[PDB]
Amino acid sequence: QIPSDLEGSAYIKVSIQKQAPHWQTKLEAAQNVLLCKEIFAQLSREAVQIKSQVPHIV
Amino acid sequence: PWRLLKLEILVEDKETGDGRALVHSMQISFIHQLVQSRLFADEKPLQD
Repeated sequence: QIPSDLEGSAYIKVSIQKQAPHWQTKLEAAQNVLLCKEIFAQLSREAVQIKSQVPHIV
Repeated sequence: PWRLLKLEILVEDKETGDGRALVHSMQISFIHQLVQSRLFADEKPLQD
């Protein structure tokens, strides 16, 4: 029984543009979702709170 | 009078509600009974 909020699949997607074994799969996917949420929480907090050159929008 | 065959709540956010529905079917069935009762009050029903 995986927690809800950890089901499905998630991944970070980074882009540059010129513009304006059954349970093993489930537990690996949920752990990957947890780590992607950890990454994006770190990134979004550093974007909002840390003062940097040419600021970002979250 | 009217029967309330299916009531559904369309308001959804998949983050505050932790990847699940915003309102459990228990509470939806409760509101089903409440609006069915106020339909049985037999006023102008659809405004209520």
